[PDB]
Order: sequence, then C-alpha cells, then structure tokens
Amino acid sequence: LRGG
Amino acid sequence: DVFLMIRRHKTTIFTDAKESSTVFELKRIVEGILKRPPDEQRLYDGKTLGECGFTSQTARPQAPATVGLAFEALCIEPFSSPPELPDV
Amino acid sequence: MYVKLISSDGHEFIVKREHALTSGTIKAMLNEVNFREIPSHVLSKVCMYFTYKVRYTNSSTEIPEFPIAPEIALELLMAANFLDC
Amino acid sequence: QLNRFVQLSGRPPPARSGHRCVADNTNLYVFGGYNPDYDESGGPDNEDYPLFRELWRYHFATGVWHQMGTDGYMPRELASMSLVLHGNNLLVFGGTGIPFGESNGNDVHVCNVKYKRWALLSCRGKKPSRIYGQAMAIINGSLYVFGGTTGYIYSTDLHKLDLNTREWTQLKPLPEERYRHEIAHDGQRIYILGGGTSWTAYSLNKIHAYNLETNAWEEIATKPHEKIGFPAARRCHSCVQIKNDVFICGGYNGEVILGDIWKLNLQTFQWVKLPATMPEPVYFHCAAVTPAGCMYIHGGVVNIHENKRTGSLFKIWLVVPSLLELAWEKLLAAFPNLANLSRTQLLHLGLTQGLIERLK
Repeated sequence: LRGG
Repeated sequence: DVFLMIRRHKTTIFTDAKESSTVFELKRIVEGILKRPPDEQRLYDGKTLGECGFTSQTARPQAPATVGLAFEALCIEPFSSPPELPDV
Repeated sequence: MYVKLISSDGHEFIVKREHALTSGTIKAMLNEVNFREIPSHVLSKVCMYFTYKVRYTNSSTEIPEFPIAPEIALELLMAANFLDC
Repeated sequence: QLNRFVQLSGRPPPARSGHRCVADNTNLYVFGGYNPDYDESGGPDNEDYPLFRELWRYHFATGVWHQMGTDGYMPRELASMSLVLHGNNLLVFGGTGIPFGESNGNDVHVCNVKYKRWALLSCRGKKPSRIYGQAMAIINGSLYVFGGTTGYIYSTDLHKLDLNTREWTQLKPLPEERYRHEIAHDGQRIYILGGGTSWTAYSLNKIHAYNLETNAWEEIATKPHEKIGFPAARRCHSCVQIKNDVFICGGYNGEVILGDIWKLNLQTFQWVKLPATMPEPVYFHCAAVTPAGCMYIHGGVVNIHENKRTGSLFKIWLVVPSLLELAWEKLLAAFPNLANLSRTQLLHLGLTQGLIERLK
C-alpha cells in the first residue's frame, strides 16, 4: 500500500 | 477545405470553400454577400479551385491567401503598417 | 447571416456571424460594428483567429499554432483583452 | 503542434513522487513529494528525507521555480495527500507520513498563497478516519471526500464538510473499495474514475456516479472510441476537469506504466483518445490545469523495476487557447526582457493590472  | 479572404479596395470578406468548389460558386457567394451579379465581377472562371492553386496546405484558416476582386483594375489597399517601439 | 466590421482606418471586414460571436464583447454589442481604435493589421488577425478557433474547437486531431508577428503582438494582445476572445 | 507535450526547464526541484499540484492563471503550486534516493533527494540537507516537506511554485511567465518560505505549521503528511484550490487558498486533507500507514491525517489545513500562511481548520462533527489516497472535491461551497485506505483496511465513505459552518458529516446512501482514484463533478453528481487496490485496477468502461439530489449511487456505461476501445484500467493516474470534460493522464495497472491521455464528456459519456504520448510515461505523478486550459504534469515514477523517479515538468494545451493567451505567450517568448521592466514602465506600455500581476 505505497503512498509514493 | 480552403479558407479565403476576398479583397477589393478597403473591403475584405472571410469565407471558406472546398477544393472541389468552382470559381462560379465563389462568385455566387460573394454575390450573396455584397449583392453584385457574378457576370459583373472577376477574381485573380469555371475551373475549380483544385487546379487554381488553392491547396489546403497554404490556405490554412490561420493564414488564408488573398484573391483580388474587380467589378476596372485591381485595387487592394494594404493594411496599416505596425509601428516601431523600443525594447524598454 | 454575415456581420460587418470597420477598422480604425476605414477597412472593411465581413465575417460569418457565428465566427464573430466567439468574442464576448461583439456578442454583447449585438449589422455593422465600428471599431474606432483597432487598426486594420490587428482586426485582420482578430478575424483570422475567429475563423481558426471556430474551425479547430473540439477537434481530436492536432491544432496548428497561430502565427503571430512579434511587432503586432502588443496591439493584438490589447485587442484580445478588449474584445474578450 | 500545440496539443502536444512540451518539456519545460529553468533551480528546479529534485525528483519526487506521490506529490500533488494545483494551478491558477499565474503560478503552479506543488506540495508534498517522496523520494527514497539519498543522493537525489538533496543528501543530508533534506532533514525530512525521504519526504519533501517543501511547497514549490512554478512561475509561468518567467519559467522559474521558487520554493516558498511559508510560516506556520506545514502538515507532516507529505505522501498521497489530497490538495485543492479555493479562491486564493490551498486546502490540504489526508495523506500519510513515512512509513506508509504509520501516521495518517484526517484534519484540514489551509495555506494562503497571497499571505503565504498556514493554519488548521477547527471543523467539528464526525470526521473521516485517518486515511490517505482519498479524493476530494469542492461542490456548492462544500467539501466532499471519498475513498482512501487507512493502511490495512479500505474505505468507501462519502463524507461532506460544510465550510460555512465547518461542520463534518457522513453521507449514508455500491462501488468497490478503492484508493488513489479520481473525482469528477458537474454540480449534480460525483463521478468516480480509475483507482483500485494493491492487487487490482478497476476498469474505466463503467463509472459510478453519486447523485446529490437523490442520495443514491448509479452505474453509467461510457461509450467507447471509434476503433480504439475503452481506456486501459489504471490506478495512481491523474485527472483534471475543464467545463464538462474530464482528462485522465498517466497511471499504471500494476505491471505496465501507461503514458496515454483520454478525455470523457460528462454529458454524452463518449471517450476520446488524444493523439499525444508522453516523452516519459510516469505514474504516481501530479497534474493540474489552469483556467486558460493548459495542463501541467510534474514528478512521478519512470521505471517500475528500477524504481526510478523524475523531476521533468511537461505542459500541454487541451483546448484552443483564447486570443489573449496566444498573444501573451508570443509576447513573452519574443521579448524576454519584459520581466525586468517595472510596473510603471509596463503600464506606460499599456498592459492592464491583471496582465502585469501575472507577468511580475
């Protein structure tokens, strides 16, 4: 669940 | 599809036409605008614009070419010259 | 179905009404419309842009750039600001 | 050759990803950013590595990048936050710090660009849980926030905040749970575009629209292209809106980075594939649109295997510009020294107050  | 500016004296008419359109069609539409029969005017007859040199490449709507309309010799008054102003 | 405009020096520009309706100021004004300040070399380009924008609006293909000479850039900008186009 | 991608330049900020950007007629405001590369991200000078706690702005007239020295308390959620522009203010909501999901945000910060100040809204009510990757919109002077995971569990709430009274509430009416999607609106309905989980990307051939008046969701089947088909399913894309038109740009489905751009008309729901392909296809980037109608794209991830970011900035014209805009661009290109002249000199030249304010 990467935000970048 | 070509675009045209009919020029005569201080008068300019913006219009569009097809490459398959004839000179008579142009005369008819300018008759519709400024009320002058086609027989009384010439432009610089029945040959269509395809062989008249009005290609779609050079007659783009951002720079249509001009045709000289006479009812007498041609008379096209040039537009006002731009002024000169220093960089500063 | 054609709208008639007059430049500052007396030149005459006849355009389609739909093309001239592009500018908000002309629509608000509205036949003949007299422009007492816009010179001929600017009104010509304004009609040029009217035709170009009307033809190329909502077009999928690429839109060619509008050629503007550097000299008339300032006055054309002024006219575009005034005409709301 | 005006509706193509043109790369801009002129000190540019380092490569970043996960940031957001908004635009007005004068500047392009970029907030947030994340980059794990030590050497690329300013080295030890960046005390917030791998997060970019910097707010930058690109000046359209001069083509210069300026890092704002704002005051107040800059929010710590600098990755996958949500940012909008209201009048002359930047509204920031949501987002996560580092590592992802460790500390998310659920409050609202406001930054005034003219005053260059930061503040926190004192909204009361039942606020959404701490989420990131959600999407917000401003409709009828109210804030609508949808989606966004909490880090381990997804969300589907459609919270609404009244800015006049600063009152939070939850909208109770179903679309699948998703994050990093995009929002479109037309004043009567809110349309969901793209998005997905970490294991799937949802198709764009069917759009979920929530109706404000009827307070219920609906499904709309968009029409396809003539011979191209529907846009490929994607997430972490970018979306902008011009009148009743929605442009989707970039993103990836999990294994392939998509570098195409599509347009959807909110009235006829017909897809159009613009004949422009990015010089460098990226995802997780930021995109914004100007009132004139020019779209700017910055940041993102270029390589999906090497995990390579970029700092390239691109601009594109989506509609036919007004004569004012064309004249302005030509004048700025022809006479670069115009920026040096003072306001009085430009007024003597004849430029209006708004044009001078844009240029200076």
